[PDB]
Amino acid sequence: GLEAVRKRPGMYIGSTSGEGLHHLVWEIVDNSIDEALAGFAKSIQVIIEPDDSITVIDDGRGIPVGIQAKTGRPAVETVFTVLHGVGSSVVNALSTSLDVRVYKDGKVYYQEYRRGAVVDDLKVIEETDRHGTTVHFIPDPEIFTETTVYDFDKLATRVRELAFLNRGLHISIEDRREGQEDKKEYHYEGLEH
Ligand SMILES: CCc1[nH]c2nc(Sc3cnc4c(c3)N(O)C=CC4)nc(N3CC[C@@H](N)C3)c2c1Cl
Repeated sequence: GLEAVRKRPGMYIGSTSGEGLHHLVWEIVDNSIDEALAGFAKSIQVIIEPDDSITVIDDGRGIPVGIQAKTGRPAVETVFTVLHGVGSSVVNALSTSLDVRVYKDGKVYYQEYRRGAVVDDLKVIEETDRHGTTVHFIPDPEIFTETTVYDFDKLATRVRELAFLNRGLHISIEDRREGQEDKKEYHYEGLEH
């Protein structure tokens, strides 16, 4: 399974250089874009955290949390743990840690993984009035041996392109790193223009 991804990351993300590091962001963001395409997500936030980890927040329906007959596991766990808009488990495998929060039906469902391995069963941790999915991951320096430092301009350039290609979407990029905090928000208008 995912152990193959950790041993041959070049086959899954193309490169283990800075290019692969940035590719991880797109693998998660693309899933949020798919949920905007489905018609449910209206806004996506991408955040470079102070430690060069990444948080992606959308306001779509939330990844399904029900048990699948086929697997006996919650659908959300399978998304992150089974190799397959199909790249989430690759990002998981190539991260020291990934945590997912699903905001759905008034509850927050939470699961975390370490180098792709499940920490604990999906659990309800809070109540909520919002809906959507939040994925946070810390890229693995064992994999990304050249650099684990994000390029805000590189991310922002593509976020702007994604806003344009998905006209109507609100999408932002935020840098929370020391001495360089910044945020750019993009939204191209539809027929309301
Ligand atoms: C924050 C990133 C994100 N947001 C996400 N939001 C959703 S929301 C969603 C998607 N598909 C369905 C549903 C929600 N629901 O509620 C019912 C049937 C299908 N799904 C997700 N999945 C499901 C399959 C894969 N594309 C990743 C994601 C992912 Cl990953």
